[PDB]
Amino acid sequence: PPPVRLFGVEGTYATALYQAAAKNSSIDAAFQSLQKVESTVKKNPKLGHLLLNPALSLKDRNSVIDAIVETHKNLDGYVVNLLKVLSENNRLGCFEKIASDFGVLNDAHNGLLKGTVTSAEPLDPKSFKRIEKALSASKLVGQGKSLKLENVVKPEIKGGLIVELGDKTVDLSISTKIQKLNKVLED
Amino acid sequence: NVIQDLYLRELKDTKLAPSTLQDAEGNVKPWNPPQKPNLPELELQGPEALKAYTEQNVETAH
Repeated sequence: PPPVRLFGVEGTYATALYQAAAKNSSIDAAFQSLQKVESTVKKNPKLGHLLLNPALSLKDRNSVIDAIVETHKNLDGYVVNLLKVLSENNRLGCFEKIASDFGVLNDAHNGLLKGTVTSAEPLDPKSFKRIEKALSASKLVGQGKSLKLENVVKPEIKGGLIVELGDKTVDLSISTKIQKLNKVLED
Repeated sequence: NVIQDLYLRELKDTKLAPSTLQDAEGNVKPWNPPQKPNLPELELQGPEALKAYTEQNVETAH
């Protein structure tokens, strides 16, 4: 079964798409074409991203597909069948959802892992690099995998850092420590 | 770290506030004496009672 499962509808579409292109052994091709069709959809904002509104016909939906494969003739072919499927199931409206989902699945296959270093305010680039080095070095990143570490700004977390990746976290923050500290002196 | 900061601040910068033993007294029940020995006083002294009793109830044993 394809590594990394995607629960629920729209990601069942992604799961299918990946495994279908995995047996064709043309996943990179799929990914590239998916980025391209998503991009030219996204870059056509009014009329063709804001006319993904759910109200179009069966026949009009088919013709939206025909315009999409008119827009560029470079598509994997599995993803040309996928366009048909989403139209046919008339769930075409969620288009980008499947795209994003295929992306999540894909870059897991590629090996890339994503992390997060939430903090109160943005932290140093020196800190970013030191943490990135450490985190990549650690056994947590198995290696043969990469870490796109993203600092995000969350004011709610007061100071510190929280490392997140692999649904495994180490939370050493002042807000979290303060919570536990306060609690212990209210006993 | 934060632990140290808290430790430092808490211990050093404030301690107990005032509180007097005298104020405590109001909120507790204070010792008071067990007044009175409570001496009982002799009753029925003398044959005054006896003469009265012999005479008063003459009801014989049956």
